Amino acid sequence: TEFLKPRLVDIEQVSSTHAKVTLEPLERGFGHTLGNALRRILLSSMPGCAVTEVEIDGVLHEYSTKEGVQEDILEILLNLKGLAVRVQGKDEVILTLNKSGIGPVTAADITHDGDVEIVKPQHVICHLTDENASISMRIKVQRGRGYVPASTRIHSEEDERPIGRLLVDACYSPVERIAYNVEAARVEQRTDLDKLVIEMETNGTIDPEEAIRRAATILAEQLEAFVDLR
Amino acid sequence: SVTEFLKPRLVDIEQVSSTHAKVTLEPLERGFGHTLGNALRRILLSSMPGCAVTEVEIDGVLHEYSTKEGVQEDILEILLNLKGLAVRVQGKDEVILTLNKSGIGPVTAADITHDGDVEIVKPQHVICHLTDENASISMRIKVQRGRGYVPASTRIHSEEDERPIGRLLVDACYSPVERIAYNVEAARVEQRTDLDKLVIEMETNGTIDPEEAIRRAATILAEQLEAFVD
Amino acid sequence: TTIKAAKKMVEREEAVVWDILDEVIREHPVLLNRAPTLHRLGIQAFEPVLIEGKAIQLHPLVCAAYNADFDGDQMAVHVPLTLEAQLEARALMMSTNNILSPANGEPIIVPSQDVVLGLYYMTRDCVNAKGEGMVLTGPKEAERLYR
Amino acid sequence: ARVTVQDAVEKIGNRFDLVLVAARRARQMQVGGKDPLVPEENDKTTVIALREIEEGLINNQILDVRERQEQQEQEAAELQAVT
Amino acid sequence: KPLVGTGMERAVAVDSGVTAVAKRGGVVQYVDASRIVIKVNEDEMYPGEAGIDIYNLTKYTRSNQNTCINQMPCVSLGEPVERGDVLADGPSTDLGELAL
Amino acid sequence: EIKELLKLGDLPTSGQIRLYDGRTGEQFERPVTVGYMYMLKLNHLVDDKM
RNA sequence: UGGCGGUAGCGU
Ligand SMILES: [Mg+2]
Repeated sequence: TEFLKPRLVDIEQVSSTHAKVTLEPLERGFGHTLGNALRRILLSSMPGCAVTEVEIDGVLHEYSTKEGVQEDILEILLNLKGLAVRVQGKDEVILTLNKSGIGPVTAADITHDGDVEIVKPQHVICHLTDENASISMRIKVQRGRGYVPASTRIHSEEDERPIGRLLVDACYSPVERIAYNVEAARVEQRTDLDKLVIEMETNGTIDPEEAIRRAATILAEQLEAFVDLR
Repeated sequence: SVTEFLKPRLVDIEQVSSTHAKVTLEPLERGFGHTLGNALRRILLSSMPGCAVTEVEIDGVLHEYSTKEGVQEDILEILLNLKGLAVRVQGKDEVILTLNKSGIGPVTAADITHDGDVEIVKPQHVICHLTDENASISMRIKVQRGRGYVPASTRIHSEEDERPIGRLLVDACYSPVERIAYNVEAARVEQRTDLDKLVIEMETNGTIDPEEAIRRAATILAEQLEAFVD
Repeated sequence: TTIKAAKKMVEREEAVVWDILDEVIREHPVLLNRAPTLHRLGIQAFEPVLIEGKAIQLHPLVCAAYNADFDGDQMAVHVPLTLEAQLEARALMMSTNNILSPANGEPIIVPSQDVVLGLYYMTRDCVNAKGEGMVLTGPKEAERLYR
Repeated sequence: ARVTVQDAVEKIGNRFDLVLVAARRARQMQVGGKDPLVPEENDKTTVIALREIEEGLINNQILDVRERQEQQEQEAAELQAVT
Repeated sequence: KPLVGTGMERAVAVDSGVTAVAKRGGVVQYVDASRIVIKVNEDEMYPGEAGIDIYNLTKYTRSNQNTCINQMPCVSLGEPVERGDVLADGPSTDLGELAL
Repeated sequence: EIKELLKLGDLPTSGQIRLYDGRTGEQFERPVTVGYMYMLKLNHLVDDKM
């Protein structure tokens, strides 16, 4: 019956995170199926980068407090978990952050090698209440997929663990909200063709077109096994 | 390993009957089984091309709530039996067949006038029964190539047939699939026992091989997703 | 080679020990019971299956047999070893054999709660629901139309 | 591959001697080194014994008759060997 | 914070000793995750007194049920405070409100 | 008062919305009740009970 | 790699 082939028409980048993509033309049945499949794949298997291991200058353990900062080390780890970062080229990145004086220490103060890009410099990391107090930390950024609990990372005991190397759970998923709403489309004179509109809310570490292409490639690779069968 | 994804390597096929099949596939990534099964079920059920009966005209019959002498089956039963008939057509989309029979006994699918393009999968399929030797039966069946399921209420007036005498509309079951179900069980790989195993039980009308239908659906989805590969 | 090596392998948690465990549990029933065992059906055996998590997954229908709501109740599990005990597990400890109550003869397993509710929603009939007046040839076409 | 033994107790009866005969048969497979007559589709002794009970090949009577036959034949072989 | 409450969570938190209720009003001089320094106002120093109140928080102390007992400051540097106001919340408390 | 507050927030006044299943992508036949509820964590952990 | 009583609390 010569099924038509959907195409990515346009991308609406309203903000740095919120995005809208449009796929058309689409037949009646394929719209909801593609929307649901793309939503699930994007929500689950989208790769990303996250901070896992940190090292403070003078903190023996993450159940402690440091003079000069009004937030506990656990709060520092929780704030570090929400950091958004893109690597563009390697799997392991080490960042050093050093700050002195009273004020809100944010992600912009983190030194960048140049290859690594910070998406949200306005993200506050901590607060230095005393001028003499200084904060120096080293954070590790790794590329991964899905959620990796700290206990699973602990299972790697080949190198033991130096005292002071705090472990933070990794949330590699760069997307937080996915929705779709297929609607009528006006192509040629056929009234059956439909356009699928996908609204995504990410952390700004991935492009919408790249994410859609990766999800489609993953789905095609999965269906390659179906095609051959026995 | 971000691009790497698990693939089913233990494809298992069980042939309960010539039209009933059970396919077990594992291992699959967490959450992939559900979306794959849903997409395959929707595509198989609603978006498969196939040839099916659309309408039929019977001499001496003007409405659904009518009756004819010599046949113990009601006109509604005749329409349902015609719905149950499966025809494979290759020459062209729309074909007119003529069935004329008189006597006593079951009038089955073997009594239809046979053309080269048309094919009857089940000759033993009994269309009706003639209880009177003097009574005769004569239908002109219309078979068309379409997609999915088209209820008669959809084309009750959108067809704009303008009410030819005796043209009773019947439901068109274009999709060869008769019933498809998919379940997801737990599966273990090494220490990970959270993997998904997909079990698909599906039946066809006998026109095509069940695994052939599955391959056709997979190819349809892959060709739909051609514009976003790589 | 020796029991000490097997102990070390078990505490090291290889994959071969998991495969051996999977082979062992294949048809070895285990007895589950509640702390306030009042009537005869208080203790029953099951064919266990390996699952993740840290809690014992229990069959929903047999819960009414145990009189144990999933609000924090704790099950106790025992493992038979000898062949006679295993055959007792497969013959009399089994829940499948326990279908009629020993007090009045009524069935002990009975669908309840969401299950029956679902069936209710599957049997109530409207008047102007979509598809009224249609004529189908079998339940397969009904499932096709519904899905 | 066995969830209900109703067709087995109906074959044997009384639901008690079935356990004893199945235990004897399972011990014969496990420590006695006997050959399971019915096919073994990756199962251990107890369910092979139960399925053999189901098929009717083994019950109490055939079991002790075979045991007596084995005892007498091995006794005859031993007395032939010593003589 | 509980979205739906009955209004006495403030009273329960204040009456309970998990919070660090200031004894004399003033202006915060040195805030930290461990100590709080309060510079009391002109009306409220006793004669011959520094007028500096030092509140020492309890960080990660064992409870009678093997549960964490942590205190986190809620005020900011330079924020004026009055007697009876909360300065550092304890366990299950957010801005001087019970949060179970 | 609850209905007026819901009207102020532009949410439906009935308190029930139309949820879409994420497992299959279908639509639930009847509206369901959703909303923000306060939930606690009892001191009855599972790791110290097994 | 040592458990015997008592006290208080928790779930049916
Ligand atoms: Mg209870």
